[PDB]
This record gives sequence, C-alpha cells and structure tokens, in this order.
Amino acid sequence: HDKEAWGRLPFSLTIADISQDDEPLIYVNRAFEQMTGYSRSSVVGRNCRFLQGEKTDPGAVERLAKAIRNCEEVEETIYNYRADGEGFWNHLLMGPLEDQDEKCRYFVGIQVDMGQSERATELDRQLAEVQHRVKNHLAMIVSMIRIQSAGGVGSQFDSLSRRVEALQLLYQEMDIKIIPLGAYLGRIASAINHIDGRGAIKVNVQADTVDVPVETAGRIGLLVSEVLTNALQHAFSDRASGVVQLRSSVMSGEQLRVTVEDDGRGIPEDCDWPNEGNLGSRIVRQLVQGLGAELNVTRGGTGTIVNIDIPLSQQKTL
Ligand SMILES: Nc1ncnc2c1ncn2[C@@H]1O[C@H](COP(=O)(O)OP(=O)(O)NP(=O)(O)O)[C@@H](O)[C@H]1O
Ligand SMILES: Cc1cc2nc3c(=O)[nH]c(=O)nc-3n(C[C@H](O)[C@H](O)[C@H](O)CO)c2cc1C
Ligand SMILES: [Mg+2]
Repeated sequence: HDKEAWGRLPFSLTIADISQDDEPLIYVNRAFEQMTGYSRSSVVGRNCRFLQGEKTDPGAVERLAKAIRNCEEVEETIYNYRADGEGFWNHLLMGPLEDQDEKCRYFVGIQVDMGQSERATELDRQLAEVQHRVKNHLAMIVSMIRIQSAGGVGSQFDSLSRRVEALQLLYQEMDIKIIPLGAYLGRIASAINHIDGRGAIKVNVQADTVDVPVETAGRIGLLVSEVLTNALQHAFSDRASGVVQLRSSVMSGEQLRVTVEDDGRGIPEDCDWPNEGNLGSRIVRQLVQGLGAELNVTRGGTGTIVNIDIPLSQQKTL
C-alpha cells in the first residue's frame, strides 16, 4: 500500500554505526528492501557486505574499506547481488554522517539500482549530482540533530528519509532549464497530501508552465515540501475543516513566486516562524538562503500565508 509507494523511489539509503564491531547497519529504507530483496528486520545488525559476491571487484571494495578507515566520502559503481541471487550494478555514494557530537561515528551510503549489464551519458552526471544533493542535504539535517542510541531509532531516521522526498521525485522527472516546475510541484503536493493528509483537506495547485534548472528545482521542491507539510500538520489542530493552496507564478525579471496558503488555525503570535521553530524551520531558512530567495509570512485566525520569492534569472550567476 505504502510499501510499494515509498519503495518505487530510486534512492536507497542506509546508515551504519562504524564504531560498533564489524560496522553493522542500523537503518535501511524501503528502497533498500525492494532493491536487495532483504527485509529491514533481516539486515539491521549486519555489515552491508552481504550484497557482494563473485563478480564484485576487489579494487572497489578496498577503496570502500579505505574510505571508511579514513573517514572519507567515496563513490563507486559496484556489482552487487539481491537476496534471490540476481546480480546488478549498484552506484554507491557514501561517507561519514556527521552528528552533533562526533564527525565520523556514523556512515551513510546511498544506492541507485542501475540495472544489469555484462559507461556515462549526460543524464548520468545529472542523476549523480542528485545523489550528491541527497547526501549533502541529509548531512546538513543530521549535523543539526543528535543521533540517538530500535524502533525509536528508526523514527529518527524515518524522518530524515522523508525530507529527501522532493529529491527522489526529482530523480524520476529527470529520468524522463530542463525541469518542468509546475508538473514537478503537482507531484510534490500529491505525495505530501498522500502522506500527510486525508479527506476533509483540499489541496489546490496552480503552477505556470516554466522550465528551470535541476539545482533550482531540487531546492524549491524541498522548500515547498517543508512548508506544505507544515500546513497539513499544524493549521487545523483545533479546526474541523480546511483548505491548502500551492501556487507557482512566474513574474517579471524571471522572478518566481511560490506561495502556500492556509485558512486554518494560524501560526501562534509568540512563534516567529521560520526564525523560531523546530528542525523544519531551520531547513527552510537554509534552502531559502541557497536559493537567494526571500520568505514572508502573514498571521491570524484568517489563516497563514507563506510567500517565497525566487530569482530564476540570477541562478546562472549564483
Ligand atoms: N501552518 C501552520 N499553522 C499553525 N502553526 C504552524 C504552521 N506551520 C508552523 N506552525 C508552528 O510553527 C512551529 C514550527 O514548525 P517547524 O519548524 O516546521 O517544525 P514542525 O512542523 O513542528 N515539525 P518539523 O518541521 O518536521 O521539524 C510548529 O510547531 C507550529 O507551532
Ligand atoms: C553505510 C554503508 C553502506 C554500504 N553499502 C554497500 C553496498 O550497498 N554495496 C556494497 O557492495 N558495499 C557496501 N558497503 C561496503 C561494505 O559494507 C564494507 O564496509 C566494505 O565492503 C568493506 O569490506 C557499505 C558500507 C557502509 C558503511
Ligand atoms: Mg515543520
């Protein structure tokens, strides 16, 4: 139901505790289960090297081993084997996760199933850039938080996994100024509402047709994800009904305005979001800064209006 939904995603993510004997996996996501044929229950507590076998290149393995020992980032395309014995090429990107405390205790790796073959396009590099965006975005999130130390541990990592959602959706659009933002936002809103909402919540989407670069899209997607999620989660706490609206309008000078509007409960007056808040508010401010954008908010029992102004003209310069 959600297993298949969450699983169809192209990124696969794992986290290992390299401080523990034999560097056991402590977390894997649904994509990993689908890709490898192993259940999460089966895999946690074991070193990920069970995916390797006959055709696995020792050179690549050594480089992974060296990277872990040197607390370094590494990227290899490696031959791996699923639970049913099926071989596949795995494009692996990994390196130290960086806690609040230690900078090298935990490692994260991402896996992209590249199918079978027994090469580099121009799509390949665009795809690879995304896997860096994923890892990179994950790192910023992690460094703010404090990795706790089974199910509750998984919830700390289920949340992380959830935010990379804009980027997994982006990879899919990419597989098919090159990103159709309106189309992309439509899939973002649907996914979010699918996860974070239900029945009595109406989600409207009004996007102009415009193509933008990948980096801009990935950034925008994550920005909108945070803010749109906030709407469905918070705006109707004490409310029986509501409406959320996402807009994306191209204005003059290639200035793009992205809006998220509630009619719900309103942001508390003491709280000056996103300057004040939880991890989300911090995420939003970073993404806003990387975009060179401006965010504004208007409060009250008539609802919450969020507006992000993004300069598509200055992206080249940036
Ligand atoms: N649409 C909204 N309506 C009412 N209150 C809101 C709304 N959006 C945010 N808030 C308030 O702002 C606070 C900060 O939210 P935020 O920083 O995004 O973290 P969070 O939504 O609580 N969970 P997370 O964002 O995933 O870390 C929330 O706890 C709410 O009290
Ligand atoms: C987080 C993490 C994920 C890994 N994922 C893979 C993988 O998907 N495929 C693989 O062949 N090796 C993987 N390795 C390498 C493997 O587990 C082991 O550390 C090295 O092969 C050293 O023997 C991973 C290592 C870490 C730390
Ligand atoms: Mg939030």
